[PDB]
Amino acid sequence: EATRPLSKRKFFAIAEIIRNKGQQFALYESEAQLSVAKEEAQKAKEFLDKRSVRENK
Amino acid sequence: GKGAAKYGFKSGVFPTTRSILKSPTTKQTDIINKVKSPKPKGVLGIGYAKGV
RNA sequence: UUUUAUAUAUAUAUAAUAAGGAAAAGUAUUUAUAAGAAUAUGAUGUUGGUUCAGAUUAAGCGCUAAAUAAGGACAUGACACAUGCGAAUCAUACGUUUAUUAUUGAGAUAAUAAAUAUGUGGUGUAAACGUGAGUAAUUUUAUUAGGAAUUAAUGAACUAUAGAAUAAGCUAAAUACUUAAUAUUAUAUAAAAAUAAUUUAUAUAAUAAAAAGGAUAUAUAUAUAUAUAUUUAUCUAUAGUCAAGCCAAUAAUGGUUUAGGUAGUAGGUUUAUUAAGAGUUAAACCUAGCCAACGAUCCAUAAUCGAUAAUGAAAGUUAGAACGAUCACGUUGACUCUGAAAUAUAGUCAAUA
RNA sequence: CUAGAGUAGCGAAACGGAUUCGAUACCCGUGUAGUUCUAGUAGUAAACUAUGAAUACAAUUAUUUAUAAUAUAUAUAUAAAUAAUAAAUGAAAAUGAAAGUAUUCCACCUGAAGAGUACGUUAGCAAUAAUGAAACUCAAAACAAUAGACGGUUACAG
RNA sequence: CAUAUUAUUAUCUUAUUAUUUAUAUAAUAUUUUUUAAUAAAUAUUAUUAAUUUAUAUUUAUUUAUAUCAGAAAUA
Ligand SMILES: [Mg+2]
Ligand SMILES: [Mg+2]
Ligand SMILES: [Mg+2]
Ligand SMILES: [Mg+2]
Ligand SMILES: [Mg+2]
Ligand SMILES: [Mg+2]
Ligand SMILES: [Mg+2]
Ligand SMILES: [Mg+2]
Ligand SMILES: [Mg+2]
Ligand SMILES: [Mg+2]
Ligand SMILES: [Mg+2]
Ligand SMILES: [Mg+2]
Ligand SMILES: [Mg+2]
Ligand SMILES: [Mg+2]
Ligand SMILES: [Mg+2]
Ligand SMILES: [Mg+2]
Ligand SMILES: [Mg+2]
Ligand SMILES: [Mg+2]
Ligand SMILES: [Mg+2]
Ligand SMILES: [Mg+2]
Ligand SMILES: [Mg+2]
Ligand SMILES: [Mg+2]
Ligand SMILES: [Mg+2]
Ligand SMILES: [Mg+2]
Ligand SMILES: [Mg+2]
Ligand SMILES: [Mg+2]
Ligand SMILES: [Mg+2]
Ligand SMILES: [Mg+2]
Ligand SMILES: [Mg+2]
Ligand SMILES: [Mg+2]
Ligand SMILES: [Mg+2]
Ligand SMILES: [Mg+2]
Ligand SMILES: [Mg+2]
Ligand SMILES: [Mg+2]
Ligand SMILES: [Mg+2]
Ligand SMILES: [Mg+2]
Repeated sequence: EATRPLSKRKFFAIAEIIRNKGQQFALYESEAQLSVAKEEAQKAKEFLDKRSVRENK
Repeated sequence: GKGAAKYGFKSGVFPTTRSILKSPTTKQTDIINKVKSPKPKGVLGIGYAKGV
């Protein structure tokens, strides 16, 4: 929206965000990292357990 | 000559007529109501949002 | 079709059966408007360029030319200029100078006439006029029912209202200049909402910033003063009118055989300056940004436009002479005073002649 | 072309022999580079279907080609390739499921010559590759087809 | 190879101007300490002109920054 000159090239200011897609794209990124870490750990534990079972045979 | 077709085929220009009352009067209820009406909220509107 | 029958294991195979027929006489404006020709070819068709038929000019030239009326007239050297004019006006701002009458004795003062604008002053030359050099936009042009910083205790110069117009000094004297007197914003309290601010009212703070008298008459008194009235002036305040300053969006020629450009550069935070925003300028400290093959930066060119002119069926294209609007300039460049507004056709400095 | 190795045949250039008025050519001999392999540079071809890609539709026939069936026979059905066509399109040749009917995107063209030339720039070891004008000259220039002439053009007859 | 004109600058010179420094027995106003010349009255007492003194408004002087225009270099 129109505003007083705030710099040489800046004459507009944000007023509101209809769509927060950019905001969500970072929250989801961090959440994905955190969840992937724990899911990795669980599945790696399962694989190690299966290796132990086949070692016992 | 061509552009005059837009303006009723009148060649030449008069100076723009001045308004006696520069600003709306207080007896124009409709203009005041539109001015006083709640501004449309969001982007199809005209104003800053509550949080921004 | 539909429904049902018999038979067989809710379903399957065979057989029969079908409801859709109603009639009646009379009750224009059409819109805008696009034409080709000659030349290829041994000849034909097609592609393809070239040229021509139309209109026009800021026109020039060759030949010719009667009058009247109207509209234009250095596009080029923003090249250089002899000569004369284009901005003066006020004697009712102050001063001077005479002549007569009167009183006073070479002069003095009045009244009446005049002259005086080579003295001190006021107003006018930011306009108009002419020009198109610069300007491709860093402030330029066009347009928007666009804005704010939410533009000044700005009037420039008229209208409508109220007030005031005081003292000294220096000028030889003043409506010349100085010194002095006096006459919206920031806070605090609340209110509301067009509210995450603005506006409103109040109360303070400072506003606190001025001025000027002339021409006449009369009325007083004692030529001197004074007091009114009429005229023309002066200053302040509110509103209007006319005006200004700043920014936003879109558009504004050619060359990328100009592909990278930009370091105040892009943004942020403060401070100085403005009436006012902003790297506009000046200072400080941070971030690494910003533009660009939908063409940056650089270069060349160019005053821009219209309800203006030409042309076309029209979209458009060309011009920007003439009429009108805007800008810029007044031999060249920078700065300064005044001012509301000037880098003024002013002043200072330099360059050219 | 740059390095290495390889090098039997073929074979630019070169050296000779023939032919010829002349041979600088065709023919013949010896034959260098190259053709080959590895590791690179470069990014040009008549790189052609002289026909960019995608989507919807469009009348037939004949073959194949590939599936799906049904019992060699259904001259079996569904697809794509190929050939000839209808309509349509086109200057025609001709195209024919695209050169048709439509939609979307990209690249390219604006007379011949000068000219893919000059200059500049970019890249490469270089050869070169990309980008790419202008002046001047002219009324030319080209495509398809027609009828001729001509061919050291074919075949058939007399 | 030669001529020309705009543009710039870690260079040189610089009019004028804008700020900014430092200095003035430098001035002018006013405020003091004082000295002369002068005026009324019974030793004066005040007055104007000059002496010293410290606040303003400037002048001369120089410190820095920028700056018309000129060279030098580059394009
Ligand atoms: Mg800012
Ligand atoms: Mg001919
Ligand atoms: Mg003609
Ligand atoms: Mg005339
Ligand atoms: Mg002229
Ligand atoms: Mg002209
Ligand atoms: Mg007089
Ligand atoms: Mg005079
Ligand atoms: Mg003017
Ligand atoms: Mg004019
Ligand atoms: Mg006086
Ligand atoms: Mg005065
Ligand atoms: Mg600022
Ligand atoms: Mg800047
Ligand atoms: Mg700075
Ligand atoms: Mg460009
Ligand atoms: Mg020009
Ligand atoms: Mg111009
Ligand atoms: Mg004109
Ligand atoms: Mg033009
Ligand atoms: Mg003229
Ligand atoms: Mg000027
Ligand atoms: Mg000038
Ligand atoms: Mg002149
Ligand atoms: Mg080799
Ligand atoms: Mg070999
Ligand atoms: Mg051989
Ligand atoms: Mg030969
Ligand atoms: Mg040989
Ligand atoms: Mg090879
Ligand atoms: Mg390669
Ligand atoms: Mg080639
Ligand atoms: Mg090619
Ligand atoms: Mg090709
Ligand atoms: Mg064709
Ligand atoms: Mg080449």
